[PDB]
Amino acid sequence: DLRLHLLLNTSVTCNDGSPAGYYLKESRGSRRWLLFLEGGWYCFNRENCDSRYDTMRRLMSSRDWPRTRTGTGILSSQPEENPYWWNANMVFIPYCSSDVWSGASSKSEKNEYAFMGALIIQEVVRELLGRGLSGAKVLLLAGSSAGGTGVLLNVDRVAEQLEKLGYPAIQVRGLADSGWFLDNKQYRHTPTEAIRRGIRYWNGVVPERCRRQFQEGEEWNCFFGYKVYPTLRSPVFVVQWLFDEAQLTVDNVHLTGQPVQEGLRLYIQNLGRELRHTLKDVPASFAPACLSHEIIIRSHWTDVQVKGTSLPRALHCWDRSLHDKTPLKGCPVHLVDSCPWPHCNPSCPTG
Ligand SMILES: Cc1cc(C(=O)O)c(C)n1-c1cccc(Cl)c1
Ligand SMILES: *[C@@H]1O[C@H](CO)[C@@H](O)[C@H](O)[C@H]1NC(C)=O
Repeated sequence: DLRLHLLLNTSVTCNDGSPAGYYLKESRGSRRWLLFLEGGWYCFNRENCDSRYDTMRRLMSSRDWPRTRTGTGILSSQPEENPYWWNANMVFIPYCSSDVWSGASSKSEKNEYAFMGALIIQEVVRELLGRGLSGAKVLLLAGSSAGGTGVLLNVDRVAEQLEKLGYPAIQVRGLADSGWFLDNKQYRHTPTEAIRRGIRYWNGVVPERCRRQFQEGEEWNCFFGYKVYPTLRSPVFVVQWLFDEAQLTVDNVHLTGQPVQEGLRLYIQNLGRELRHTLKDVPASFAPACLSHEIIIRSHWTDVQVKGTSLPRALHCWDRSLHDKTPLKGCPVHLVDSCPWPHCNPSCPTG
């Protein structure tokens, strides 16, 4: 139900130089716009990107993209599947830059690949302004996994872009799903170095205030939610499993079958405690104590609850809290599990 539009500025490209693009379903009776950033890891050097080009080419090229995609979860237009924003204008931005949405580098005689994630977002926004975004009241920049980190890296730049273009009435907000990572110690050794190298390979850019804090050579710090979030001006709602599977993968943890012994038990409990600590001062957040790779464009995203409140409800409460900072009776926005082990929340996805 979302239709593909390749960017009219064909100099804003996927990794292989094919045009980037977006899928759009308009809702003419709505001034809400949801722009969703797809995830899918990243690649950080020629050989690693060449491998990704062989077997994950849709994440590097638009050449094989389908003409349409079905909106699911928060991108669904059915109220039963999407109690939160079913009537919004829906935009799905495919991830084809492999740069955690940070890149600003074109293909050239010096560069086999283009890493243009940050420019893709800017160009999608600019082209949508002529398709009705100019009349928006709220632009929610959402994303999952690498797209969630992409929200943190780009939401304030979208806000600044709209201000400079002359649209100060559009309220830009962020929804970062599964992109809030910890630069922690691995459970067993042999990841943040890949981000350091990636930023150089991609000509990656980070938000200005965060860049000014960490300074030259240390921009990798701004890929970590707990470091970049306090520098952001736009309202950002953070969704994060306490035991995210991608976090565990980079930590070299593989929970498969046999009894967990003391060292790994302590490691996992400490990970959840650390994650919960980083969210203590994040007033809009939803952080269930689950081991999951599941994301908010999944059809059953309504099922999980923290303290009896679902994510669509929490997001609705967030909308109410941003009406023109007293908390709302029965409508919470800060929902972080306190129980210390995966699936101690009974509503965790079963897989
Ligand atoms: C930046 C990023 C994106 C993704 C992803 O799963 O999409 C991951 C695991 N990271 C990450 C990269 C290095 C270290 C850490 Cl903790 C996290
Ligand atoms: C196309 O995008 C590039 C990179 O963002 C920009 O430099 C250029 O001005 C754009 N061209 C047009 C015609 O807008």
